[PDB]
Amino acid sequence: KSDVFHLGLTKNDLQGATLAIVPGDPQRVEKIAKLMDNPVHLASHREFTSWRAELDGKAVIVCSTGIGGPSTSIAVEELAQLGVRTFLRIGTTGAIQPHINVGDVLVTTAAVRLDGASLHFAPMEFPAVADFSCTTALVNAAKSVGATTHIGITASSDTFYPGQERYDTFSGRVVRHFKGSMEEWQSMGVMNYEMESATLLTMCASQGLRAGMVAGVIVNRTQQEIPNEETMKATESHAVKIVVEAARHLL
Amino acid sequence: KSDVFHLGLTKNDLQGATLAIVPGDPQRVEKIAKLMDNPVHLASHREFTSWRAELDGKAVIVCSTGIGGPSTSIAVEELAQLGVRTFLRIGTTGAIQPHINVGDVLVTTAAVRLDGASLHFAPMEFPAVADFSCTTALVNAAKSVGATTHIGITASSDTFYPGQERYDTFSGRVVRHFKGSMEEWQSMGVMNYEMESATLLTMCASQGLRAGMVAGVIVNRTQQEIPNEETMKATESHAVKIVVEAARHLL
Amino acid sequence: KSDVFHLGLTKNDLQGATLAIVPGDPQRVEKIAKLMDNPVHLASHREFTSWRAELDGKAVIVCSTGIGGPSTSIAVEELAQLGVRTFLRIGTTGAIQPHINVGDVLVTTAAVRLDGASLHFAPMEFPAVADFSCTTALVNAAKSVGATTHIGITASSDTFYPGQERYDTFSGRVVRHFKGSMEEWQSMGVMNYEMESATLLTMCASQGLRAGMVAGVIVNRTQQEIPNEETMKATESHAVKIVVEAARHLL
Amino acid sequence: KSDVFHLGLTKNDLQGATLAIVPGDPQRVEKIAKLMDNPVHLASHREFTSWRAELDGKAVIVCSTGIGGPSTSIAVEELAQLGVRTFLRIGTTGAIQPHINVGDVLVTTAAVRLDGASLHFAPMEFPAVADFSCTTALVNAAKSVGATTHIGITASSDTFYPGQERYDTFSGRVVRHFKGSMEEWQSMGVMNYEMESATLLTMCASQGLRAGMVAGVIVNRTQQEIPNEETMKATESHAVKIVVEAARHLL
Amino acid sequence: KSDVFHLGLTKNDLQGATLAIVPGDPQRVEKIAKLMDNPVHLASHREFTSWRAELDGKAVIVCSTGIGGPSTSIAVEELAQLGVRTFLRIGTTGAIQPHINVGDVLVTTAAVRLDGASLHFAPMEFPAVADFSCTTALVNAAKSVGATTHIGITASSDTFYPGQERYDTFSGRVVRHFKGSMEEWQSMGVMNYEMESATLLTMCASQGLRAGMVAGVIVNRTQQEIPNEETMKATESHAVKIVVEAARHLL
Amino acid sequence: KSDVFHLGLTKNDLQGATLAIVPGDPQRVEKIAKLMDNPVHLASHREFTSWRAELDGKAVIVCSTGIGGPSTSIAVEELAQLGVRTFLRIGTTGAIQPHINVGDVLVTTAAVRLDGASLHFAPMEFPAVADFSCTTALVNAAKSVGATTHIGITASSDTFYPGQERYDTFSGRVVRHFKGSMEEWQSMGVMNYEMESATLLTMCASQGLRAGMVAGVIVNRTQQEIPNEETMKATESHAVKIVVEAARHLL
Ligand code: NA
Ligand code: NA
Ligand code: NA
Repeated sequence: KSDVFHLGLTKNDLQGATLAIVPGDPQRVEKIAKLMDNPVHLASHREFTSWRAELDGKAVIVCSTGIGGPSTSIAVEELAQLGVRTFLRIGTTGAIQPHINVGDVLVTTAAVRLDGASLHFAPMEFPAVADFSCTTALVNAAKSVGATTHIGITASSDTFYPGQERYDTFSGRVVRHFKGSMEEWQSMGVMNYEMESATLLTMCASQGLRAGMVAGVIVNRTQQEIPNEETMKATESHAVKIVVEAARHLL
Repeated sequence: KSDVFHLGLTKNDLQGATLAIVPGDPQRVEKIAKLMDNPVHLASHREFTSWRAELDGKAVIVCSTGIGGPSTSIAVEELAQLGVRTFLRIGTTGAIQPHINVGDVLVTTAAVRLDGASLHFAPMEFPAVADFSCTTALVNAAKSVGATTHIGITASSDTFYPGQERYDTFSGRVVRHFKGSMEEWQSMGVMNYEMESATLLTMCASQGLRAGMVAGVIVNRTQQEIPNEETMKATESHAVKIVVEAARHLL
Repeated sequence: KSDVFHLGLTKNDLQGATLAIVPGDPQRVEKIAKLMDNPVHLASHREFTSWRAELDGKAVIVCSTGIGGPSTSIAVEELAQLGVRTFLRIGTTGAIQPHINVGDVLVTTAAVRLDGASLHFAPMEFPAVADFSCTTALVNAAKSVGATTHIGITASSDTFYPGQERYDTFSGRVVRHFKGSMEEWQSMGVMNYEMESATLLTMCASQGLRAGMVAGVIVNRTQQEIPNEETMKATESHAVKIVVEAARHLL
Repeated sequence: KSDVFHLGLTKNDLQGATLAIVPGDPQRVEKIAKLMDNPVHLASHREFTSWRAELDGKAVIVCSTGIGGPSTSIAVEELAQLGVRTFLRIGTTGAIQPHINVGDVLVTTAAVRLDGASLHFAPMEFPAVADFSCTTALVNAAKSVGATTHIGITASSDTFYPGQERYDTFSGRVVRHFKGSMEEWQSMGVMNYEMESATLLTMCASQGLRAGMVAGVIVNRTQQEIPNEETMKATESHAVKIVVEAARHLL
Repeated sequence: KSDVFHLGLTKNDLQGATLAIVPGDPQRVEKIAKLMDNPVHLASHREFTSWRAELDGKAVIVCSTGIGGPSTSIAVEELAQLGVRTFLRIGTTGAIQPHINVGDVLVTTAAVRLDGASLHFAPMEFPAVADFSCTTALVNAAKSVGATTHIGITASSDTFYPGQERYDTFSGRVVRHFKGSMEEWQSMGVMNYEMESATLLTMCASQGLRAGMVAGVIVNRTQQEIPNEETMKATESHAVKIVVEAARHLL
Repeated sequence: KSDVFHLGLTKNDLQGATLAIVPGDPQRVEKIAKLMDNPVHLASHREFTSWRAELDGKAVIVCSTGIGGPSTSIAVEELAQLGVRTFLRIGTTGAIQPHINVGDVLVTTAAVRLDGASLHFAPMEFPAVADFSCTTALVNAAKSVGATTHIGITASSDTFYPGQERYDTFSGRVVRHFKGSMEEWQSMGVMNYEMESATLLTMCASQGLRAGMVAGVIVNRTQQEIPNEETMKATESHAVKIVVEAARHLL
């Protein structure tokens, strides 16, 4: 029935699309697609929800990755088999630097590889670096909408707790090599934690594919406030506008 | 609001459940729950679909993990915060040993850690070993229903493609350290590949939680046939019967 | 003269034995063999003392390994060349968990690989896991004699000091990566330290051989008492009875 | 006496300079400085030759690093202590990709860390990534002068010979882990080999300093010609023009 | 009771000895001691047989280590607690270089660390280097008795079989990282394989103790002959003469 | 023009020299050469300044290496291609042990490999050990001039700051794995820090070349005094006299 093992998609479903916008949450896919022209639901299998839309007369696919490098690596590989050559990740994120504020935009140049899947594509010495054209388009798009933008390194963790040094957990334990790790990243100028960029960027950079990542800040762990639903929604829309505007320049 | 960050659940949702059956696919959760009494949909957030049911008068939770260690680690942590102390994984898998046949059942004693998330809980030297009571219950459940059972080691990979040495891919490339790795695992008596057990077993064994894993064989890489959809579903149902029967003896 | 390089044994010496009981101390071999029928000294070369005996009419070999993975690996390989397929380690051990008491029995499901020899058989990601049939027989045997039994993970160290974080030593120094390591293992639920299981279990699990391990607790490092010779002898005999009873079910 | 241990410079020597152009060869520093206004020799200590010049009315420093990460790390640290916040490396290089031609220009987004000094600033997981403003300035400068430009990843090696898989050597030997490594990098889209960028980029990105790198192609390993001395000098001058032009936009 | 946990010795047993000759085989200790004055049996516990003797009027101890780093580490620590500051290892070995002949003598300057126990004392970067006074004494002793001597590096392996690339074994398997390793060592000028020097040398060099090692060649892997038992014994005696003569100059 | 890529030397320039004295500083080369007969400047390219001189009627080359393993590895390789088989490093160094005084001489038996270039010749397990004949000649030469000599291990770092745990720096930061590292080395008996020996010794020991290293102590970090220029010059000359005297015995 399907041309790929997981996504439940055919080559025909994409209608010639060579660019994908890849959020983490399957529920965010519809919201992104409906910003563009003629949006249509393609398929929903497991954590992979896909919509097609049109941007300046060209087909674009929006496809969820799920949380983490493993599911991300499946989505990227199978979209590549369906003709996608450019991948733009859109997210919402915390920040770990005092100068980054809620509502700010982060463009990731490269990731600290605290994942496992990146290693299935390149050894650790290989940089988890974003594509220059993608990063440039994201920076320009953020500037065009008047965003407060920070450009730099993101720590990409296979866990959303220990790996991000969270202690309000079931065991309250963080393994030795991750204990004190957040302070290390902070001292090295790392902007934030997320969970997919190390895999996404390493995979694409070693596979002849283009990848970039943008994210809107919803919380800062050095000045931690409970996020407001109104502000989070606005920040999400702000970041989505940027990723779509960047995509217009990468078609 | 929910009591946890990702699962969209409250403590009350579980109604006292301390055991979880944890498949990968959100769309497979309902079918497992309906083997038991009073199956009820709890939540569907991102790749995490959860249903409550009753087994021998005791509340049990069935919750999907999504694909890979990262999302699995989130599901296990948040279920633990909601009172789950026992985790049984059920899946379907491809075998890498000639003596294992399609329709056979695999009980995993421990995993080869080809993931990243396990390292966030214990250093590599720590064994990704299953809980003995869980393993025993699974073995007993398998032999009680007349299964052909293999007990042993599973290779647990952060990728579906290069980490399992698949070459029919976009790039056709497999990185040096994974090239020839399948033959290595075969030579050491490893039964199969899957994508979540290294994280699940390492996390639970180091956090005072009990975990086990069972899987039905749908393909054998050494004598590779295209699986019949009917046979796949039958083997899936067979493995699900075993995981539920095992759960009865762990309550 | 001999069929093997180290053990000083011939195929004929074993009289068809396919199961070995493997203690560490050459002096313990006679005591174990004499619990069974028709015991006879076979050979004593270096740290390798071997006796043959009969269990339910079947020949069984008891052979010392010496201290550590290297000598253990030699004993296992050369016994395998002499037809041994099942190896049961019997020991006396300390414990590092408050709930484990002197006189209790520990059955090891898998080992933390703090050795070097295991790596000569499999990379670190491979689990140092015991054979399920062997572990099952040991657990059943312990239950049959009314033992207080703990089942779980053992830390297996190439040293009996630094690697076990002992400071009352010549230098009083423990290298950085082992400093604070005991607390790490304790927090992860590890039962005890010993010095051979990482090699034994990794080697057997990767070589198509069956291995299990049982040990009697003589000291607890969280509530450390000087052991009494009377109690140590009783605990040794208690554990030996278990390993022989388990062996009866694995012939 | 000097204000620093190796460079033989005082704070006053820089006359307010906060940007450095950092070539490898001490004997190449003068030629770069004389592109700009009022070029003056500052010091020549060991492999560190430094000249001051003025670019658009702002003092700039040109300082050699010597060959390799170790001497580079000294130059960067001591220049930082003297007020330098931006570091632009200029070099000439051999390409390892068929599409890259002699006379082409390479802008490095990030480096494969085949060095040792980068590890003294950040663990291997940290990306050896260039500063985005620096990279942008270099790309813009390259296209402004009509260069044929390639943007991407560079392999940065602690050796000229075995680490770059050269076999026409004294021993003719290349150690196992580097044997076949060039093919690996080529398969991942790595552009070229050089010897300083892993250290330079990792150090700067983790120390709150900005760094970029540009290089002129003098040979291609896949279509290897003996370079013409005239062409080498012309390509060198072309790359130097680009680094200086980029510097104008970073002041 | 004894003053140490394993050796079964008291401080008084050594009668002031501060130098130990440490062979592997317990059954070889007596023969070494009887080269010297008033040889007396001290203890035989597990693989640790110890004899006292007098050399030029000074008490010396000969104590077996057993096979491998783990038991060696125990013997060295406990002898150190009993006042031993100098450790000289004597063994017999197989060479891996064409120019080294049966009956030749090898003095080890340092070891390739293919063991686990050395890591319990120093990280891998630390050299497994012999004490210069010990090495000098051994070299001088060798040339004083008309030996054909080779001075250099020894590969020290935690296994006799796979770690030394032996394939005539039960499984016939050698794990990937050790497959082809012998050729690697040969290419780097490594003289031979043995099983204890990495632990012995690393431990002593990091604990303020002096260590050296000498061995007689009984076989050459590149020109492999079955050793004659007479020749083996003669070469053993020759090496023992050298270790004792060296000891005279270290008192 | 030149027979090698970097040094700017021909085979004829060396006039049959097979021994090189290799200081770090290009400015020190003239001073060393002029201690011998008929000194002549050969070439000066980048950090590589070379002089030829005559010692007991035999040609010897003095050639600078620059700072660090990478430039050292180039100098050693290209000198080897020009017929040099013996390399003697001469330096001035700090010390990290309380018993070592300013003006003392250090002879290095082996290095702690805190570099990157050594790995391009041998894996980490391989010892960075000096040649016995070279070390012997240096020790004898130091004794002949009445030096206070310490013989042992040197920590060889790719950086002159962080890697040597210096905090009076631009960032004041030392990466986690180097934080507290100096105390570790001190506790293990390491004499001093320098920056070239790990590469030099590993490279030579694995390439069939002979290498030794001697250095004069100018500062002690446990009792840190500002060095006097008079004393530093005397110590430099003292060490140079030793390296030349040692060279006389290695021709
Ligand atoms: Na997922
Ligand atoms: Na240099
Ligand atoms: Na032993």
